[PDB]
Amino acid sequence: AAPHHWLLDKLSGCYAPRPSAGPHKLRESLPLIVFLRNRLKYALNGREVKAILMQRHVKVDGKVRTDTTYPAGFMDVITLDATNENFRLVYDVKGRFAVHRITDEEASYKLGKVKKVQLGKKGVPYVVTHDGRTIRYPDPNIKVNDTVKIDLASGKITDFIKFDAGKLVYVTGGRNLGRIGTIVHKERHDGGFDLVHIKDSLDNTFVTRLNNVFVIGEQGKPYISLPKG
Amino acid sequence: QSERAFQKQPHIRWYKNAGLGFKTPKTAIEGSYIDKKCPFTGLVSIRGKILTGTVVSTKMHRTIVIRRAYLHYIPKYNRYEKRHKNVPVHVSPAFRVQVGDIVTVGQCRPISKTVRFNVVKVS
Amino acid sequence: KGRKLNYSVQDPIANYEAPITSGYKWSDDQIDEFFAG
Amino acid sequence: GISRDSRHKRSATGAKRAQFRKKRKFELGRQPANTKIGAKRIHSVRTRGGNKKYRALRIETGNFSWASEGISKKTRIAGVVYHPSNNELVRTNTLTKAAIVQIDATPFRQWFEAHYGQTLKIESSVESQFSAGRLYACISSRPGQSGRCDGYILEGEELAFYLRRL
Amino acid sequence: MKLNISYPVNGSQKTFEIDDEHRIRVFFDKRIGQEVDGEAVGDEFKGYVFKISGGNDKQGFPMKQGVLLPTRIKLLLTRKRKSVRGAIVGPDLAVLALVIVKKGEQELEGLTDTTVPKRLGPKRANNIRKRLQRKRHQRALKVRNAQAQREAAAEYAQLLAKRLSER
Amino acid sequence: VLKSTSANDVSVYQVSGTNVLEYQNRVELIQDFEFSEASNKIKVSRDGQYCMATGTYKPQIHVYDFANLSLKFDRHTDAENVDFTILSWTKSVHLQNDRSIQFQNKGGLHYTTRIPKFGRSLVYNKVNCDLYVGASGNELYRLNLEKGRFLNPFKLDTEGVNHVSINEVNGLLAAGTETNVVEFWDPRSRSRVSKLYLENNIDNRPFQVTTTSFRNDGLTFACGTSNGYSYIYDLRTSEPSIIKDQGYGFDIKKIIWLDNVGTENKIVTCDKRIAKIWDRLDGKAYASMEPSVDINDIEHVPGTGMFFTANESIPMHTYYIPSLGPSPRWCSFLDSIT
RNA sequence: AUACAGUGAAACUGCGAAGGCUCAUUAAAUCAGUUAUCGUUUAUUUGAUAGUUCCAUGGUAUAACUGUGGUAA
RNA sequence: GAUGGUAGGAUAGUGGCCUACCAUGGUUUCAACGGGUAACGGGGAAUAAGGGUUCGAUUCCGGAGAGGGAGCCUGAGAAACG
Repeated sequence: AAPHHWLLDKLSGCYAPRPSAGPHKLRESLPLIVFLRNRLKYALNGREVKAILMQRHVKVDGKVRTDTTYPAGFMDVITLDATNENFRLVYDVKGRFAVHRITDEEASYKLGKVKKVQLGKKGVPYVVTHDGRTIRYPDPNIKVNDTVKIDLASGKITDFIKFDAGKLVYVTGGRNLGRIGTIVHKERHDGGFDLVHIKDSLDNTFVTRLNNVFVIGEQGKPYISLPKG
Repeated sequence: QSERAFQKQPHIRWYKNAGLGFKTPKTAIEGSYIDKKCPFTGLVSIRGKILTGTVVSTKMHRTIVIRRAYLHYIPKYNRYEKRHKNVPVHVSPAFRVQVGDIVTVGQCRPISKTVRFNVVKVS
Repeated sequence: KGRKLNYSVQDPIANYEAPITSGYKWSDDQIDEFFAG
Repeated sequence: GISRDSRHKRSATGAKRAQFRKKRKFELGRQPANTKIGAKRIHSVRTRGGNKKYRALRIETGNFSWASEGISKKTRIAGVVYHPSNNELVRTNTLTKAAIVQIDATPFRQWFEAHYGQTLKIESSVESQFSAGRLYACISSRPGQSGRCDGYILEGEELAFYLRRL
Repeated sequence: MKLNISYPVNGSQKTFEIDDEHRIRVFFDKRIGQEVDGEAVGDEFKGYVFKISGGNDKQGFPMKQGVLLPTRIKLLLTRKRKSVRGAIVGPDLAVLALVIVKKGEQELEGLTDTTVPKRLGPKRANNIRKRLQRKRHQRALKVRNAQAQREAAAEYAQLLAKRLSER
Repeated sequence: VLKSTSANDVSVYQVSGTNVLEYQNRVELIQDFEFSEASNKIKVSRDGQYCMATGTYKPQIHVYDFANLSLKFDRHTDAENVDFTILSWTKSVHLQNDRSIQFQNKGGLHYTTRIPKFGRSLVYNKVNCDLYVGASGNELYRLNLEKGRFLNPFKLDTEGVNHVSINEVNGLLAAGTETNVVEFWDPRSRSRVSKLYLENNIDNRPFQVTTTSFRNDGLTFACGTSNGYSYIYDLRTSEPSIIKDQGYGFDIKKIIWLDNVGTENKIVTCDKRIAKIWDRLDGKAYASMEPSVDINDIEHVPGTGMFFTANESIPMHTYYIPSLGPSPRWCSFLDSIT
């Protein structure tokens, strides 16, 4: 009854935890019970993960948010107070949620793909992201599928990454879900299979969608740290 | 160009642009045609996907019946039986489409029971 | 003129009521000598 | 009303053997409230959470708009003479959207005499109604959904556009 | 019949089992609210006037004030089909309720000469007759909310002005 | 004791008016008599109970049992109604503002059929059972309840008909057209017999006849107009008439006789705001029934002196005349309260 | 603790039950994925988001409760 | 209402979803429309098992029903297992 992304062992139970509503969707997130209890194993059961949630160790996106099924989606920096645990969780190359450990100056921010820019009411420019941070007043040159950098103390955009040909992009969606390498090709079609294409070890080619891909930095310099093997 | 009652007019001569690589002809920007559901001035907005094919019949007005044959890699009897499709489409003030006439259409806002596509191109 | 004036026979009203024999308390001769003019 | 579904009827291919389903809640067709003239009574019906809908039946105080200056002012209703979305609707004298109804134009007289001084540049076949009192004006607002009677006056082009019709 | 009688201002009420129905026949075909005399229901209570106030009949069914039809009928009350006797009183009432609004010629050792008091005095201030620190804090939090929000809004609108000047 | 309006040396009363100590001396006769802000058409059945009142928004049927003084049900019909009849008890036939016809039963909604053009009036024939329905144009249709067929529709003049009625003791089909002609057809022959023309002396504009009626002697015919002018007719010198201008005169909609109770040769006229009652052979007003709101139509209960209107307000008014007659057996203490 | 002060039958309240059997046989119309809704509803989740003032605190009307009762209920 | 156009009604809104008027359309041999079951079986609908090769994990057979049809009401969600 589980998805593939959670890295959930089959010998666990019968009812799978539906995440509650929140920032991200159901299909692109993992809740805190499947995060803490059975992935990096700070708990043994739902009772004691509710106990540490009542103790309020979790500090995801700089706020506490004491809830069992809180849908932590892409790169919400899970922060735990004891042993200064800073966790940025991204996608691995085979579809799961690889939770990388980072440090404090990297967990002081996150980034987010812009979805739409609106002239909503009363002359106010407007920007949303995958956690829905409706932050005030970016520059006019925010296209769709660019990348804002959230402040995580206040909410303001601090840095901006422009989407164009020659940018380091992350793909979350479809049969390319979780690949990095961002350059063999660029092809913007007019309604589907439109993208920037991603290399491999032998620099192979790949096809995805615009909304299923979003930028993380430059060719060699992302200010996100990434795990390795 | 007024054969019906109830103030045949644009609904706020009027002119807009859907963008996305589809031209608006100059009579459809500034002309006496009303453009109620032709998407260049229109009331509809464009979205979705864009399909292309030749026609079969344009008998009634505001009905463009496209044909659409396409390749599909059949593995069953290992030969390609040829495709055929149909879709009704509202008019545009750019081309009186006759038999032949490969044209393309964009998905928007169901107009009759079966039309979501309106002509944006002729070539 | 599709649904306009279907001259068909309908099922539940075919015996919805029942007639009456004498009907009018007048005679038909009383009709004729009533509106001769 | 009854329905909103294609299941009861045939498509563009001519299919049969329907016998489909018990009709759901979200195929809700309410009764057609033909709005008339009377004393102002609006039924406050519910839908989709607290989505109150104003169903007007006997509305009078039409806010009709002077066209060339855009002055939406308050007046009464007389009757619709031509509306062939139903040619019996004008026989029964109801009040729906896009109908051409007659108005005693006395507050428009008051506004003209108030912001121009003299009484009577404006067209002659509406100057005749400036003199007489009853001018033609077409309803814009929806009393069956928004419960209101707003409209726009007939001024010249739209006037003859309807007067050649009926 | 039994006659429930209530002297309201003294707070007294008592039932009296009156047989001998030609005494009762004064009330007959008189619906609820219409007054009555003591003279044709009794002799020992003369100068008495009773406003009738309903009454359960035999089979216990009540009458509601002012409909018609002194038999039983099936109405819709607080909405379901409840049976209710008509407001008019006839020969087949078990109890009949009465309010005495003027004492006549004889004292009654149940109604007049015996009385009960009320319950308890009032509780509200205006009912006894007939906060300011919260008024400080409400006004202070309101003017502080204004001086926070309406200044911060223009304080990022000026950052929009900086972005527009640099663009 | 309910208050009475002033009149010509006569008394009337209203129950369930717009104004009707009062809470504790309530005089309510029929419980739940109120609709959704208007009223379409009310009529009382042939037997001694079961009056039917058509609805206004989400239109209903509203059968009231007179021997229970309240409501039985409310079948929310599919469309808004204009005209119907009652066919004894439980059956009834209706037609809505669209060109559709409903057949209500004890279970309700026995059928929904249609007519090809928009209809305005319906009557039923007790003899050989064909309902005649008058509509717009050349077309006066039949739906026979014997074998459910259709019949050879009656060819009219140009614009149509506002009201159709058949005579009771002999069957003379009336059809009040627009061009002042009354177009009497014969329910035996399925052909015209006469095309009587209606005249006046004022002649404001080309009026249209809107109300037709007969009575149970079979010799006279009550005629209406779209101007507030009652008319009488006989075969005896059928070209003139006697006329009745009314003091407001918009459109008379209900003209009905008093041919089954005492105080004879009297007739009720009813236009949009007022309903009056006068005597035959002079044309002088017996009484009038001025309410506080307009009137959609009226009806008069048989055997006794009471009237039931359908109006444009929330309740319906009932009007009792203690000089025309008594109050009926189910209202048999109205003469005790007032 | 002479205007409240703990146990607390029976009453208002917040919520509970938050998804269970049998019967007649629908061929991508039952179903699964997918495109879109600047074509639309949305409790709850999450991020955001209010400037019109002439010559010291506002009203009876109902409970629970008492009291008189009816009815086989 | 078959196919579309114009306007209104109703809608949560798109929509012949319904009605007035108008045009005679539309699908099909590149398989329309129609014929049945091992449609108590099938379609990935899904888990797969270190040798069982169509047994071997499950969601769903179709829609209904709370005595029988009908009408109404409540709610973020219903034509309510209450």
